[PDB]
Order: sequence, then C-alpha cells, then structure tokens
Amino acid sequence: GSSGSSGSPEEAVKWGESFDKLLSHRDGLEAFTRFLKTEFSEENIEFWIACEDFKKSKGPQQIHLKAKAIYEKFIQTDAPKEVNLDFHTKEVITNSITQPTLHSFDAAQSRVYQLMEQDSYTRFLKSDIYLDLMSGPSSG
Repeated sequence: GSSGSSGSPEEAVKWGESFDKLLSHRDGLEAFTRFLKTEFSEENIEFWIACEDFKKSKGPQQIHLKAKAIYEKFIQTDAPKEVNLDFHTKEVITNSITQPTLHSFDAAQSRVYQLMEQDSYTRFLKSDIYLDLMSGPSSG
C-alpha cells in the first residue's frame, strides 16, 4: 500500500541497533511506550519525553512552568507519574526548581533514559507489540 502504510518491519530490525535509534523514530517510540502503558510503567518514558521537549522551551517562563509541572509530576515521589530517580537529582531539583535551566533537567533525563534502555528496552524487545513489527515466520 503506497497511499497508506503504517508500521514498517524494516525500521524495527534497525531499531534494535540501539535504544536511541528506536526513539529517533516516532513509530518505534510509540510502540515502546504502549508496552509500558500496559504495565503501568509508561510513567518512565513519559518523563524522558517531557525532557526532550523541555529543552525546546522558549524564555524563562516556559522553563519555569514545564519545570514545576514535570517536577511535581515525575521528579517528586509523591506524584502519580513519579519515576525512579536518584535522591540527589530529586532534591537538587526540588530546591533548584526556581533556578532551573535548559541544561539542568538534561541530567535527570540521562538517569531515566538509561533506566529504560537497561530493562524497559530489553524487555520491550521481547514484547508482543515489538515482535509483531517483524512478525517473523518463526516464533521462540
């Protein structure tokens, strides 16, 4: 189907190359998140995203707004989308929530970005959502 075509098996095989590769592409990322959503873990990827976008913020306002939100969202533990972060990273931000910058969150993003790439990614590779992408003529 030239007109309509979604989810290509050619990109999947490549996605495996590296975690980043998968993210780079929308399809790959989306699918990856789905797997987590079912396990109520998406919260992790949710933070990773807000970051990549946070940097694309304009002016101090956007940085402050997004910062406060994302902070009391993932950063903080008493939050719903609270992700697994280092004590310091959580504290430093809590106090530096007023002096946040574009090159500040970057640190936190790295923490999570890895957490997933470690398990999330691997586990995702063996996830139905992923497999389907290729739907190899042989299971196992």
